[PDB]
Parts: sequence; C-alpha cells; structure tokens
Amino acid sequence: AVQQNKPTRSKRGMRRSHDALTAVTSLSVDKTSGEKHLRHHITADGYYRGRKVIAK
Amino acid sequence: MRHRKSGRQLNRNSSHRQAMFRNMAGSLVRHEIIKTTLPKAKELRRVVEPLITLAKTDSVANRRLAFARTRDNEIVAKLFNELGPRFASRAGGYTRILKCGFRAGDNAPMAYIELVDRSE
Amino acid sequence: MIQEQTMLNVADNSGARRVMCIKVLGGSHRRYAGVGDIIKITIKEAIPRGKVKKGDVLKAVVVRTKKGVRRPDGSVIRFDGNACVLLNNNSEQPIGTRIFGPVTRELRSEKFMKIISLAPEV
RNA sequence: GCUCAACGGAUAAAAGGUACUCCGGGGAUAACAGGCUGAUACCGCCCAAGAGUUCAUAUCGACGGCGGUGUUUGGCACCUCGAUGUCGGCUCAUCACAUCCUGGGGCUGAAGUAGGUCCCAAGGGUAUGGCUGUUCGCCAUUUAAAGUGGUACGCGAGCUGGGUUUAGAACGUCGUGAGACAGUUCGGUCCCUAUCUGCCGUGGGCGCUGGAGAACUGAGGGGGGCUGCUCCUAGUACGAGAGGACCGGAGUGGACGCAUCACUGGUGUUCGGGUUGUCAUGCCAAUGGCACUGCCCGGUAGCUAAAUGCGGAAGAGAUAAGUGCUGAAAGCAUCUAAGCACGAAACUUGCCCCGAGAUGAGUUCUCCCUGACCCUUUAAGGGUCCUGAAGGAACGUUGAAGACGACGACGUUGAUAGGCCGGGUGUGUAAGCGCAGCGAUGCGUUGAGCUAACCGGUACUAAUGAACCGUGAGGCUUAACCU
RNA sequence: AAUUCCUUGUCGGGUAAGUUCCGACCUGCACGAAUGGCGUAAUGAUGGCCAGGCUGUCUCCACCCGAGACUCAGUGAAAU
RNA sequence: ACACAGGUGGUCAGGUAGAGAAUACCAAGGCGCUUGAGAGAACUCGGGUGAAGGAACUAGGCAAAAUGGUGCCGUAACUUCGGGAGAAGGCACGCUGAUAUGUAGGUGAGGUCCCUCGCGGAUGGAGCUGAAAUCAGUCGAAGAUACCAGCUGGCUGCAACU
RNA sequence: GCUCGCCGGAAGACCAAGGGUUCCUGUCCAACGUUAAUCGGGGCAGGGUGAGUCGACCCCUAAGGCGAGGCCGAAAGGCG
RNA sequence: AGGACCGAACCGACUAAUGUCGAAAAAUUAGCGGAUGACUUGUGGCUGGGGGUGAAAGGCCAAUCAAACCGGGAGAUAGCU
Repeated sequence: AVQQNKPTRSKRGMRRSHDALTAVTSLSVDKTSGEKHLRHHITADGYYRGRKVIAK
Repeated sequence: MRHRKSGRQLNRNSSHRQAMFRNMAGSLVRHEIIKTTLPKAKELRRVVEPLITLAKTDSVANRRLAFARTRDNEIVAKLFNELGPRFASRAGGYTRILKCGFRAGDNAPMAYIELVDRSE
Repeated sequence: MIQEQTMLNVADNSGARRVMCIKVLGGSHRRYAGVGDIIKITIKEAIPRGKVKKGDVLKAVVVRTKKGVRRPDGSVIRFDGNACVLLNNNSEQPIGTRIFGPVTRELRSEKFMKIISLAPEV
C-alpha cells in the first residue's frame, strides 16, 4: 500500500498543477460609497446597491 | 440522491436541527436582524415566514399554535401585536438575505437575515 | 409468492393438513409460484385415513396466495393464507373431491376446470 | 597384549526426544505454485483375428505398434527459505473446444417417432437443496442442459477460518520414559490510509492553425445473440398395429437485461393522530422537551422492487460440415482442376450506446472582427496608445444535474429558488365554547384543524449595472479562375 | 464409542434426500474393572442433533436517520 | 511517554414512578467532551422499518428477532424425594364510580370490670389498619402500553455439583 | 445575558493517597494547547495555607523487622 | 439455613462487531457468569532466579518468563553471513 520507488520532484510538480487559486476579478465598485465590495456582497461598512442596508 | 427532495440536514440530527430553528426564529423576532451562516439563513426562511403568515390572522387558536412552536410568551406577544399588522399587506416574503463576509475561524460564508420592514 | 420451503395449508379432502413445497416447477431456476402453477410438494401433516400419508412426494396447484394476483384492470385479490390443491404426479388430476374456501378466476384452465367446478366461490 | 570393523584410529570410557522454543546460514537441499520431461494417465490415428445372424470397417475391435496435449500420479532440483504466506466455500470472473443444451448436415442393422454415431460450429446459456470442513462423491427433485479443463489445483494488499500446522486437554495404540502416530476428538489473534501500472467513471490544459456558437458525418470500439411449452397445420406424410412428422404460422412463459413509477406495495426520524412515564410552562386545560423517532398506527413527494412496459429477431453479404450442377485431366465418369448456385445461434452487417485527441484532428449552416504607429537581425516579430466584438467565464437564485469539476434553466424585458394564494393529498371531528352525565367520557359547532418535497398562479423577498477574459481581417508556395 | 483402520460397516427411527444424531447388532484393527468399570436426579457462558416460536441470516436486497468518506479554511503525520 | 474513551480506596447521596444504590425524567450542583463550515456520492461503521416465504444462509440459528412483569390457575418423564419447576401452557391488568362510614382478618385503649394498687390484663372491639375481588359504564388498533424485563421443549457424550 | 441540550448512586459535593504552587489577581501571546485565542493548569511579577479540640507527632501493641549477651557458620553472615 | 435462585454496586471475561500506524502496547459497544462466599477489596509485611509461588499452564514474578533485570568475565566463541 506504499510506494515502490520515490516519485521524482518533476512528477511531484505535475501533481501540483491544478492547485493555484483563482483571482477574484469581480470587485464591483459601489455606486455611492464606492467601496471594493464583491458582487452580491455588502460593503465593509454595510452599503449595498447604494443603500445603508445594514442600518449599522 | 435527493431527487426533488427538500430540506437541509445542516450536519445535525433532526431533533437538534428542529430545536435550533425554534431558538433561531425567536432570536430573530426579538432583534429583527441577526448575523448567521448563509445556508442556515436560507433554511430560516422556511420557518419564520410561516409565523408571520400565522400572525397575519389572529385568534386564540393561532396564539396557542404560535406558542406551540417557538415556546415563548415574549415572542408570541412580539408576534400577533406588532409584526402581524406591520406585515398585513405583504403577500409573503418577509425576510431579506444580505451576504456579509467570511467568518474568519472556520471560513464560513456568513450573511445577514432581517425583516423587510425594520423601520426606525 | 410461493417458493421452496414454503408451508401450504391444504385445501381439499385429500387428507392432509400442512404441506411444504420443495421445488417450483416449470423452467430452470424459476424462483416463484403464482396462482396457476404446478409445484412439487412433500406432506408434513396428514389425517389418519386420507388418500395420502406423511412423507410422500407429489404435485399441487397453489390456489390461494397471500400475495394474491393482479387482474387486468389493476385490482388485486389477496387472500388470508396460502392454499393448494393436490395432484396426481403424472395425470395432474386432483386427488380429493370437496374443495374448501374460494378460488381465483385465473385458475380457469381446461386441466383445472375440474377444480373450478368443485370450488364453492369465484 | 586389549581397542580402534565409523577399519589414517575425534583418547583404550558416551543412548534418545521436542510445534515452549531459540540462534547462525541455505533455495548449496524438501513441502505449495512455476519450469524441463512425458514414463504413467488422458485423447487421437494405424493394423486387424473375431464377435456382430450373413455383412471386419454400423459399431466396437483382441494382439500389437506410431503420435498428440501439458489438466493425473511421478522424475529432476533450475527460481523463491534477509518469507511466492493458506484446503474449500463466498463475491466476481475470462479464455480454450477435445461441444452438456440449442443450430446446421452425413450414414445405419434410422419404417415413423424417438434415439445411436461421426463431422462442422464458441455466440449465448450452462440448478436448488441433504450429509461431509471438503474438492470429490452418493442421494432427493428438477431442467432444453445441470459440459471437460487452463487461469500460482483463478480469485484471502477482496471477506470467511470449518479443515489444516502453534502453546491447553482427553481416548486407543507404540515406547521403560521424555514423546510419537497408516490415527480422531472438543477450543483456539487472518495486519496494510494505494505512489505506479491496470480498470471503471469524471474534469482541467493545449492543440485542431483567424476566433466563436451549434447540428452531424463516420473511422474505430463496446453491448446485445438462451430457450421451454401449447395450438393450427394434423392426428396429415409414414405405419402391421401401437404410435406418429418435417416444414411454416401464432399465442403464452422461465432466466436475464434495459427503462419507468400510472397501478399493486416498501420506506418515508421534515406530515397528522393516539398513548405510558416524567419535568417545565405559577395550577387545571391546552402544548412543548426527553426517554432508540420514547413506544407505535397511518402516510405525500422521491427512491424502489416483489410492480409495470420493452428487447433478443428477421433479412442481407461472404462461408464450415455438407448438397449440388454442368464438366475435363482420365472420349466414360467425376461436387472441381475453369466456372457456377445454395448452405449455421458461427463470420462481416443489420439493432442500441460511445465516438473527429480518427494529430489522416472531417463536413455543413450561422455570427463577429476591415486601428494610428514606432522598431529592428523589413521578423508568420515585438513594443506604444487607441479599440476591445461574436461570445465566454466569473458571481448570484438553482435543478428529477451532481462526490468536486462538469452539465441544464433563469438572472428583473425575470416565474430560477423561497414565501404567499387557491387546489390536491395525507391524517380522522382541532382549540374554545355550549348541553347531558356523580365522573371517566360522549354529542353539537365540525369531514373539522393542520398539512413536508406535489400541481396551477403570483414578482412580496433575493438573482444590481456593468466589469474581467477574448481582438483588430487571418503565413508561405503552387495551380486554376478574373483585372 | 472422545477409542472402529477397513467404512459413510449393517439394520431400524428421524429426512423429499442424513459421512453428523438416537437405538441395536458384535469381527472390540488397538474397551475393561481406583492409570477405576457401568449407570445416574440436579447442575453447566460445555460437545453434537432435532422441533416449535421468531425473525433481513437467506431468496434479493430496498428505503430512511446519524458518524466518516467528498469540497472549503487552519494545523499537519506514517510504514516505504 | 500525551490536555490519552482506561485504572484509583472511604463519606454524603433528594423529588416522581418504581421492590431497588435498576431504570426513565429532573433538584442541588456541574457541564456541551478544545477544530469548524457546508455537501447530503460509491463504500464502511452505529441503528430504524419491511411486502411474501421463514434456517431454505452457514462449518454451526453467529448475529439479530423474539420471550420478558404482577396476581391467580395449572404443571409430565424422571428422581438421591430437596428437586425437576418460574417446567410446559393459560386467564385478568388502563381510567371512573358505587358494592361496604373501603368487607374480611387486625393493634388495641379513653371507657366498664379487676387485684398482689398495672406509659396496664379481659371485652365491644370503636377510632381506625382497609387490599383485593365483583357488578356497571367509558376510551384507544393496542392498558405489564415507555425505559426495564427468561426464549422454550425433547434425545445424548463428558464432568457430580459452587 | 437570554433560550436550548446532557449527566444527576453522577460528567455532583467533599477527605486519604500521590503530586508539588497546578490555587487567586495584574499582565503578556513568540513557544506549549492537535485550529484561531485579547483564553488557559502556558511565560512573568505579586499575593495566599493562621489550630489545646481535625490529622500527624506522642502513649500501646498486631503481622513482621532489628537485636546487648547467647548459639551456629570459611569470611560475609544467619537465628533468636 | 444454604460453597441456594434472580439481579445492581463490586469482581470476572463466554459470543459478536469495531479497532489493528487504534482513544488504548488487550480497550469500547451490545448482550453474558459469580454476586453471604473456596467471595471481593484498602493498608502494611514475609518468601527470590534454577529459586520463589502455583485450585498445576509450566502459568506469574514491575508491558520482559523453558527461566527476570543490572553490571562483570567479555572484544566469549562463531568451519556461518
């Protein structure tokens, strides 16, 4: 249930191919406050679609 | 394989699942807005909505029924007296879901669930 | 549904009380017996004067089934028990004459028409 | 001189047992499996007395010989003793044909029927139980048949541990005893998260050469291929009678496989009700929590079988055994050398699924793109700013889609999901109130109340624009068509 | 037979079928009288067999509820 | 070896039901076990339910399933006369009213009687201890309703038995 | 702080044993906790245990040990 | 009255699953046997390696038992690897 010969560092790297994270690239700037909030996510202060939504 | 199946387990047995919604609903009504995890928030939508629909009418039977579940005199008095008349006109949809951030410590997607009104 | 090692209540005056199936006939590795089939049985409980005796082999036709049958409209006829009618191992004719309880309509074969006439109901 | 007879004499004195075991080494040497061989066994061929009523060749076929296969019991000791780790069963198989069943034919001492024997033929199929640990085998009952073998006497990094080999114990027998066995009898630790190859599924990258969105072509590959019984023909052909077809048609089944919940049912800890114990709600009442959903009675949608439908095929092409035809060598004759026509579940298709990563990378339809420039080794080039389309991805509501990806619908010009409204279904007459009853309780209001995924509507709530990725006319050569 | 090789002895009961089981026979391969012999109520987490009851053990699995498995975030081994 | 599902002497130990220090739910008091969030595949582990058949599975009824309580009735072969035996196998169990100041049996005196002068003896036996059985009615499919709680019988080897 | 769940002849409250400041407060988060930590039995500093009646010690002996002389034994030493 | 029966505490460890680099260097869960006695248990003593103890297996003697552990002879010897 174990290895037979150790895998090469080359074969090690190929297994790490599909491990890079994906960047966001969807930072919608708010209409009024202009924060860098994600789409369909409220801002850091609680603004969404140009509205004090959180009341906080 | 849950074809056409509803509900969510939320990694809990039924009794605990049910009892935490009994607590979460009353926690909402007393505060009108709470922060919770997103999947929990979506499942709360199928619980409080029946109660506001239960408060759109009023009787003694409904008062006992909304006391049958939710088990609180304070909440049932918060219900049937203010939330009912406040939502007398709306045909369903008494909750809003706002996705806040990410709970650093378990990376959970948290969200804000509140009443539609919240007029101050 | 009748299969091997299935106890059957006797339904004629052949002289038995309890019989046990051993081998569903008609086809290799057939696993079930419906209302109009021949099965091979043994005798496990008999009256002292009957035509047969305890420990013989012969055939039967399972006339009543707790699973029942399905009529072409979808209706079912489920009895309370499992009943058989003994046969003659070569000529297939019933041994006893008087047959108790109801029988189904689907037993209506030329080779079971004798049984149809002797049954009281249905 | 006595003893070295194991006779170059371990000094002239020295018998056994062990699976509590241990250590050093060996595949230098055994047991399991492989390999080589093929005596023995298994199969086939040759000769043929003779039996067979006559008739050797219908069949055997003594006596003998010539080979084949590598499945029996053995021979050798080549691989392994710094481990190839187990007898059988179970689950799951694959291949061979020396074929058990089904199919196609030849001959008879085959009337028919039903069999006998031989040849061709591997596609599918090829029991359930009783005793034994068993393989095997005997028996019971079936079935169209319950084929012979190779695969480490297939399979134990897949399960089991009964057998068999551990330390306990007893019987009989042998031995003075320790213990032993052509012996049997109870009990007795079966470890491993998969790197690679392999296989079953599912995606990412780039390429397919201008890019993108779809519909197919089809190389090639895989699945599938079983059959019983009854009736019509007909009780006809045939027959001495008794019996009794072929061929062709149709219905109805067993096993198996694919597909689906309309019905029959299963489950349904998210739906309704009953009820025991107990705690809390200040008490009664009415509810709620816990005791495996506390214990249970029903039960929607899904999923599902025991349920309900469907399939095997026909036919076509070229063939095997075999049947021929017309026909020379060999005036004849001859199925054959020329040629020509039939002839199987076999073979290539037909039927269903996958399928252009089929780098030989296909085809058709459609949509989008027609910038100013510097630069250098004027290169299918890069760089600067300007434009960034068709479309795509991400994000979001999500799904009878799904492990994650992926895939399908929708994203407000919107019914995608929740909620809501009505209906349906399920559960069986809520709560409160009023009457009668000593009361438990019962009756009226009430086929009520409450209803999870289901069905039809409804924007009440949540799916915000836009951004990001993707470009700017598509190398060279030759040829044919037009200036 | 906890002992019997031959052997699944032979006969009878039980079973549709019984190498195990119970009774019997006697050729006791190789029983035998305190290395105790033959029976024996009760008792036994004892060996073997049969029957009723009861059931998913099985025909043949089907569905559902939880803990992992799978995905995301943090930490982070092992034999070889 | 660890912030380890293990082990560690003595005292205290309430309420309801219950025979009980069993068990179920709770009090006092103490805790939610020191990785979570979603998903709701195959397969594994801990469990719930099952149409029809019911040991046909298998080395073997292994495991599960089932039996399971109280009162009353009834109980074989065999036997060392103790047993076997709770053999086997049956019937009633909830709740509410009366029958009957809760009957039967029961301690026993203020009291009357009593002598050697007795937190006293005899008597009715009050007061009261007081089940259960029976009759009538009522509810549910099910009344020992949960947890808890024997599977039973027959033949035989061996050993007496704990 | 408000609800909810679990144990409850215990996962409760107290002593002996054995450990040895882990007890309380201020303060800090590198390392230790199987993750994060402004939290802690972790680092750092300060503080905390008061007895004629509790326990120990003390008086008395049990099993048993040691043992003036004594007896035995190469020595050591053994028995008493 | 009982080396009596049923059955918790306590003690023991028959069956099955899980585990097998485990939570654990023999445990957990579900059921089981004894449970007023040849019982069990706290504290403190006495018996020691070819000996102690043993309801007897050759079991246990500090996770070690055909003979403990520590140190020494000892760098034993090793026709074997």
